Amino acid sequence: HHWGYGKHNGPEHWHKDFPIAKGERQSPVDIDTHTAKYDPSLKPLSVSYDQATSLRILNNGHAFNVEFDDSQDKAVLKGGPLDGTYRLIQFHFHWGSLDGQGSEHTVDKKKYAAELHLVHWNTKYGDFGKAVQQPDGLAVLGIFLKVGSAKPGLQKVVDVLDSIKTKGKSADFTNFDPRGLLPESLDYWTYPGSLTTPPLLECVTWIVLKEPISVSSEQVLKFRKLNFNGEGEPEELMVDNWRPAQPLKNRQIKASFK
Ligand SMILES: COc1ccc(C[C@@]2(O)NC(=S)NC2=O)c(OC)c1
Ligand code: NA
Ligand code: NA
Ligand SMILES: [Zn+2]
Repeated sequence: HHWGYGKHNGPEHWHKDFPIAKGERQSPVDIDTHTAKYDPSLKPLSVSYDQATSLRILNNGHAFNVEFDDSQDKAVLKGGPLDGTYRLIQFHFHWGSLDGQGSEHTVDKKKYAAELHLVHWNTKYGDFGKAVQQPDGLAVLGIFLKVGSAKPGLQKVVDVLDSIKTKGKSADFTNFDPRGLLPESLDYWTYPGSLTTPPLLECVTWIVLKEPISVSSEQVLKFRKLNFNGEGEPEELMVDNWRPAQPLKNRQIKASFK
């Protein structure tokens, strides 16, 4: 598989190798704020990241992943729409070539400059590979980024990017606190969906925060200096690594807030 984001291998082509691309619960989606309904059944959301143990940062040719130690319940997501306990495994971003695009989810068709995905897996399935085979295997916390003031807690990430410019490069990335990437409010929208890249598995409960975080133009500029290519290959800047909104089909988006 040679999928990517270009004219020749991008989202419009993915269905040929991954027919689920045209499935019934694909992500991302547009969040129509007028039609999303408040749900009183949602329990309070619990983001418990005090004991998170970051390990490494990896350019995988599609994004960069900050990976965590998930060999025990160190950083977990619970509550909201979720039954049981979901362990943080990694986070990554999707972003644009320009400040007016880059997010995967949209809000009333508005695109943000970037979107953060904090990936968690349901511990009842024992390991991540088993969890992605289940309809309730993953919970992804999605956070929008807008350009304005710098986000202090993002700067350690920005500053290591020079060391992982190209596909396959990694760097030690210990002692990073993901709490510094969250907005003040945990108000959210939730719906059942999918991974947003191949293999496009329909295994995700999406929890998308309403409040964006602000990052500086200089911060997002540094994301845009990354490369899709490997070392020694022609330079292809890592920009516009987002999938557009997909059909909602037979789903409702629930709001946690009145
Ligand atoms: C086989 O397991 C995979 C494969 C790819 C992704 C990445 C991604 O498709 N999904 C989200 S979230 N954004 C993405 O880019 C993944 O994420 C948990 C899990
Ligand atoms: Na809730
Ligand atoms: Na399903
Ligand atoms: Zn993602």
